[PDB]
Amino acid sequence: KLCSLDNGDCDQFCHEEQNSVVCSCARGYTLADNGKACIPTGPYPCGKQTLE
Amino acid sequence: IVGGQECKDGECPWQALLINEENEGFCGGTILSEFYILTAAHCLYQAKRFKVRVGDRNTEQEEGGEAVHEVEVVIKHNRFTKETYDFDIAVLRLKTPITFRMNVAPACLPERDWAESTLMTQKTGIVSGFGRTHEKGRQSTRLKMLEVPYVDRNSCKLSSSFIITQNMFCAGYDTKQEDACQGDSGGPHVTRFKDTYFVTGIVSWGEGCARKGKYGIYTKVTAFLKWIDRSMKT
Ligand SMILES: O=C1c2c(c(C(F)(F)F)nn2-c2cccc(-c3n[nH]c(=O)[nH]3)c2)CCN1c1ccc(-c2ccccc2CN2CC[C@@H](O)C2)cc1
Repeated sequence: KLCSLDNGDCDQFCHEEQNSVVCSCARGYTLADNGKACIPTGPYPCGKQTLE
Repeated sequence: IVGGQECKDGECPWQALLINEENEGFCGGTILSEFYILTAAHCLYQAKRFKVRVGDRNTEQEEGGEAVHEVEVVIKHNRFTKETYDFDIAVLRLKTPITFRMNVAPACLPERDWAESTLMTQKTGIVSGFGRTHEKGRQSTRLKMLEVPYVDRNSCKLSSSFIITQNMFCAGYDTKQEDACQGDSGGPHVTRFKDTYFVTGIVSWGEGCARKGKYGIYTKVTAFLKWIDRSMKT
């Protein structure tokens, strides 16, 4: 199932390489140590509402 | 936008408004980065000289959060034509960088394969703008948004009196009379995934507004990601 199973548990982009899940992020985000979450590099990262 | 709800504080920070010499908005755009705005090519015929306003939700007054930017470069797709409305896309480079703040932030550009497999297969996206709130009427002074279902490509083509190209997609309702309208053109269609909003469409055209059996037609952003990337460097 990989990418087709809940987006491979990725926060954002999911790719399948060698029958395994590889996660990645939009510009302005860095891939977390767990290889799944995407962490903003500054305030106002793309795609986030400004509600607080 | 016909129907829908107001964009409340911070809800639609990637909305841009193209304004003419009279300082009135005539089309939308989507903020892509501090220097770049995404919009529709057909909007470029709507004003000789125009600027871009960001951070506005109410055109009636200044709040202090609004900012106006001059356009340095207009990059219109060379294949756009009003004969087909195909390739309805343009990128604007601004003379000065946008300051991000409450109500001003970029939307994310997705990757092509993932966007098509994961974003465009979701139930709904969100369209927003200052366009007319009834098919006959003036532009809205308030920024509005509307959740719109993605529409099956087959049902899309059968509903349209005009050719839907591979650069276009449909969203909206069959019976419920809410949809985008004139003036929303060029603005954002975004799709939420895990609380992050990716730009998936550009409001392009429609047969009337919120008509039963008709839908909003959007330029498919995934069809132009390489063209967008090239424009954001040139
Ligand atoms: O785009 C509009 C339009 C109009 C009005 C208003 F009704 F306000 F006038 N609003 N509006 C608009 C704008 C933005 C969003 C929505 C919207 N979103 N969702 C929803 O429901 N509506 C509605 C008027 C008609 N039009 C239009 C423009 C272009 C083509 C088109 C399509 C293919 C090839 C070629 C052409 C162009 N050619 C030239 C002659 C024509 O015959 C064919 C068809 C219709």
